[PDB]
Amino acid sequence: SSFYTVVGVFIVVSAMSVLFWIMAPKNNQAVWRSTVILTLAMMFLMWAITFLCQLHPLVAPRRSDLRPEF
Amino acid sequence: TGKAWCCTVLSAFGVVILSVIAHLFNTNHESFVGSINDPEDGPAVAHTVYLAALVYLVFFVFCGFQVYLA
Amino acid sequence: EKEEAIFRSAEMALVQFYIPQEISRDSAYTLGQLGLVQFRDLNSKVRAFQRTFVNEIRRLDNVERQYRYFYSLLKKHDIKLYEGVPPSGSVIDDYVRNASYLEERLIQMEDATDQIEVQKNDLEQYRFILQSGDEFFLKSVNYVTGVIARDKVATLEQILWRVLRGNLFFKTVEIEQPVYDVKTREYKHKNAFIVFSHGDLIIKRIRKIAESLDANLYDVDSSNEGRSQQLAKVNKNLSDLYTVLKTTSTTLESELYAIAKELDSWFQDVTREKAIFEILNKSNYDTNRKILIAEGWIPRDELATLQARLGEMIARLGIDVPSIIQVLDTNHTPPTFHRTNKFTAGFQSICDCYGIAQYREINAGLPTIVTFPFMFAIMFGDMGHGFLMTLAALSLVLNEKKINKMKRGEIFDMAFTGRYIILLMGVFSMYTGFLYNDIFSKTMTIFKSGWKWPDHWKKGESITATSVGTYPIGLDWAWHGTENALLFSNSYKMKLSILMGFIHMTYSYFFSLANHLYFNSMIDIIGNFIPGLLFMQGIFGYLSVCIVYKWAVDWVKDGKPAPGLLNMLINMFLSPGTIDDELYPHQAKVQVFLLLMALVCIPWLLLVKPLHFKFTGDIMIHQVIHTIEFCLNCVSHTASYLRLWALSLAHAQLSSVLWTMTIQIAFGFRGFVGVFMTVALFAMWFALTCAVLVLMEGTSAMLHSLRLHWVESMSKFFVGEGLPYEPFAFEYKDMEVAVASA
Amino acid sequence: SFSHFLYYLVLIVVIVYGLYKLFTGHGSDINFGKFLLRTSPYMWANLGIALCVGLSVVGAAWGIFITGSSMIGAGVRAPRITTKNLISIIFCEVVAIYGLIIAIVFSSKLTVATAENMYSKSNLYTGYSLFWAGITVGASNLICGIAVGITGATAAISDAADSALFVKILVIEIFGSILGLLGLIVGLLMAGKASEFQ
Amino acid sequence: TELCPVYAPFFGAIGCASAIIFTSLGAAYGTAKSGVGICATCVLRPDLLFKNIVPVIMAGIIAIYGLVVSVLVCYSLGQKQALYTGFIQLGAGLSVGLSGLAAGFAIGIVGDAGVRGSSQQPRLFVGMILILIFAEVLGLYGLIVALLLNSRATQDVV
Amino acid sequence: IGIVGDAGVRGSSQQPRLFVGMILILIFAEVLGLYGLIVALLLNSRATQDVVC
Repeated sequence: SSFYTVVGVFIVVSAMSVLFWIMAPKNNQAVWRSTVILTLAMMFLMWAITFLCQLHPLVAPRRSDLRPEF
Repeated sequence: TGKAWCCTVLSAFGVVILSVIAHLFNTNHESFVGSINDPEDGPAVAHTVYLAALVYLVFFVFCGFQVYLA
Repeated sequence: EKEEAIFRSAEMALVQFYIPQEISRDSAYTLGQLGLVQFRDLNSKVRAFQRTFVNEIRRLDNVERQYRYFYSLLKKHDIKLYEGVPPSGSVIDDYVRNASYLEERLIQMEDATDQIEVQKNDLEQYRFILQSGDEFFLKSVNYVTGVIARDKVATLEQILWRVLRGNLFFKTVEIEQPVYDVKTREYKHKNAFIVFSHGDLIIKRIRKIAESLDANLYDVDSSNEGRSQQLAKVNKNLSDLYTVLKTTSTTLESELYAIAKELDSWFQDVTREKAIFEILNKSNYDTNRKILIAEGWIPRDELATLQARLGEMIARLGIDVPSIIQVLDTNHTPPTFHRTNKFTAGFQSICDCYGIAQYREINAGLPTIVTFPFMFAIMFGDMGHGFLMTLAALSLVLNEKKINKMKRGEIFDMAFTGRYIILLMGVFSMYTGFLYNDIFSKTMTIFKSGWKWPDHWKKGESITATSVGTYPIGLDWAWHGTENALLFSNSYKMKLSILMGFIHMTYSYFFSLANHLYFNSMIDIIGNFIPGLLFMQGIFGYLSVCIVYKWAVDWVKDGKPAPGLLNMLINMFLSPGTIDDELYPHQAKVQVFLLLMALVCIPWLLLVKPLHFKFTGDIMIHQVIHTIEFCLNCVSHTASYLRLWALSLAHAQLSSVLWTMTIQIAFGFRGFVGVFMTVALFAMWFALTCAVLVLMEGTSAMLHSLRLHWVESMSKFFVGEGLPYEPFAFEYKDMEVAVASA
Repeated sequence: SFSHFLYYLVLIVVIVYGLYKLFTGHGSDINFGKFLLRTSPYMWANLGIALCVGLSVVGAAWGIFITGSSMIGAGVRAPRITTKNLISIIFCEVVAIYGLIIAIVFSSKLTVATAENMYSKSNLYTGYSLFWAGITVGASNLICGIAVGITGATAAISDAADSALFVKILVIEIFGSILGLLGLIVGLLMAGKASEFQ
Repeated sequence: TELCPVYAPFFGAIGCASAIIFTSLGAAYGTAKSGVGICATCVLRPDLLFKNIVPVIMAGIIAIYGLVVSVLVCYSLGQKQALYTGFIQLGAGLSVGLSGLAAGFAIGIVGDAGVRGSSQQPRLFVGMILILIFAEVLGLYGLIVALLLNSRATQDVV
Repeated sequence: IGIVGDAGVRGSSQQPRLFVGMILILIFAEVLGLYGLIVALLLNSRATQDVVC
């Protein structure tokens, strides 16, 4: 859609990160917080990169082997 | 011996992967019959891959029975 | 409360133990079961009577050596051990005496049965020669026959050929079973040989030659069946010798069975006694008041447990132990202790391989838990291989308790220890393969494509798609099979590598910030952190935001030319103030400001700290070296993160070549030939996938992720040089490991 | 040997060909000037850049394996030497840094010239300049890397023998590194007035 | 034409070949030398086997860099490309290939020496890893120059 | 032929039975020149066959 899709997904992921930081289990709390929040950060970052590279692409797919029926 | 277990693992993976491949060929999936170089047969390739998956199923059953027996 | 101690190392306190002499063993045992005290070696300096308990250590080491000898005998006879309050002190003496007595008896028995075995082997070889065919003995004394080691049969034949000047009738026959030799203590394969010659002189020369090669020569009666009487004699001798050997071996195995049911308990008790006496040897023995001064490092939150357990031990031992614990402040470096669990142990271990964390600095293992598997996943981005390795890791972790208390080895042990590492690598590899839209070189078609192919085209026509949207998650599957798929994906993955590396480096450098705040080194914040942060951001964070912004801007729609970011970055330094293609308004001013900021930050780092020292030495040269290293690293590490894209490209190309070869070829055939070809080519494809993609590329991706954490990440914050926390604790020492470490 | 046989054969062929061209009145047919004029400036510029970075890396890696093999051998008995003998590895690296920097600066000049201005005075100058400055930087860096690696090997050996002997050989290493720096400076001066292709 | 002669793709194709070939030769030298060192070391110290594999993997990354550049300059190839473009691809291939050749040779020599030394002195493993990292960033530098040239390959070519 | 004949006469002086083996290996070395001769003869037979000026 646009960069605002990335911004909205970031808002959702940040809300989840804050609520998990608040609601992290007491046992291994630092482990839970670091693992989950950093996992969310890396997953979202790589999704956002993949989404942005395709948002306004400068190169379009080109091929000479696609059958016309498909 | 470990030969039976290795063949069991390979044959279970064969059943799963070749069943998925045969289904994708039968449904004329883009990633498998889309290209000109890809087989024109479609469901005819699906039948062959189904037969191969059945062969791997026979191997899987035989080796799984053998490893439990041994 | 109980400190988690995974973000930073646990807090340590140095404690003095004022152990009375009469309860020293009891105190050492109690501290051993507690397992939370790492004892300083107060007798570390070399001097006379340095260790008070050398004799006890010698006794227990001798007993351990005797137990290792017993276990070697037990393994020799394929006998299994029975693996299913301190000892009285007299119990240790009983162990020492019993070990000496049983060692004497077992050496005597082993020597007797070894003589019986060697004579039996001689007679068995002589019987085997006598059991050869008549043609073996067909081309006074007419020949020399014997048994020689397999490694020397060729040497013997060559020598006999040369001494006899040709004219050699030499036969050798393999002996099926290897025969033990006492000289080398090796189970050497042997050959029965025969050589034919007439003269007495050449017979004795051949005999001397063979015996020089340690060949057991034998006297066969004749070349005819008259040797049957010797064969019968040897059979009688072997029968009597078998009776004697059984008589000896049954008693020897009875004694071995008797000691095997309790050898493990003996080894555990003796190892614990040697450990406690090692600890007591670290304690100053103040003879005036008969106390042992023991200095130990203990976690501060475990100090209450220390005091409670020692108080209970004292309460059991009368009331004659006052004030056994005294915490004393010191300038010694506390050990670095991180409280790991089954999940975090592997990541902490891989971080600690580079170095042990400094006391109380931020632990790298906690970020590593995510960053290492996810960097691996970026370089291993295939859902198929990610799923395979996830399955391996799930088999490891679901059978975790079964595989615990199981003999693993080395490869299995490595896989088990890093089972959660492999689990997260596999899960993240499935996620990153989904983002790459790659499964066994194929693509998913989960969502509607953002690309619409032309309405109509002819067979073999070049068609270019039209952007009708954006793929929700992952690379759009329209790129699969296109002739410019790698053109788009290389830009994507190169920029992705740069961006993820920039984020990782920034996170690590902010860890350096938090270290500076924790150690209250504001001078480091002002003169080491801030200039470096501004340099690294204003150059490479600016590059990263430029990448993202150029992604966000629609250049074709706006009619503006999409700027080359590499050219932009290079001209930012070579040609300040000039913009070839304008990424954003006021680009020249922002870029020159960033360049001046980055240039200023180098004198900043190189001077603000040493000038703070001098104006408020070796700090100057240290800071100059640090600034040179940091400035080189800020560029070299960003460059090094291109290995993410490099390995992802190599992994994808290897998957494609393994699929297009082998398995894809099978899809073009039909009939029984087609079915067999599909089966064989799937077997081949799976084998090469496991051996090349999971094994070669997987190991490469693990190593390069480890490199990026040790070099690119931990160089930002990790000081290292910390002392590992190794508390004095009791454990079940394995007899296999003990003998293997002899 | 065989290689020397090819050298002699090539020299003989060159002399026979040159004499044949000279005697037949066609000595000017071997036109090195026309070859330089009609050859693409892009070939010279790209060969200069590629040889610059590649030879600089060759020297850096060369000296790295020299110094590193000596450091690891000398560290079996003196593992202490490693930490401060990494300075030799850094001195060999700085050579490839020079080559990389020159490659970047020179590739900044690799613009597309117009068809009618391909072989202009400025474009031919830029091709020759980038070619020769790339060879200068790359060869000076290869030489400097080999020399610095040799000196770092001797420094590792001397450090293992005695701790006090390392600093003098380190000064010799600095003198070796000056050579790669001078190659950098001369390469920058040779391409200093070379315009980008226009 | 003048700007796009028929032989212009030769430099691009031979640059692609050079990028893969010289990096593969460097990686093969590194793999062979380090692997002989590993086999020699692990006869008596098999416990250091998988710890000693590091030079072989850092040799493989050299060939991976060459593969990256070969993929790039292959996708930039064309029948009617400019001589500018062909020499850009030749320069990229030559730069990465020669850098990877040098880096792989250094990795082989240093990794051989260092697996042997770490067999004798475990403290030498870290030093050997550090020297190998220094040797690997050289192939990285060749890759970086190749990336710059390849990025510039598409500029204003007509 | 030179290498094999050298080895086989140096070994046949010690082992008379090696003579026939050396003969066999020498025949295998000789058929190489024979194959070259056959190729040359076929070429020469085609040298002037269907040839014009």
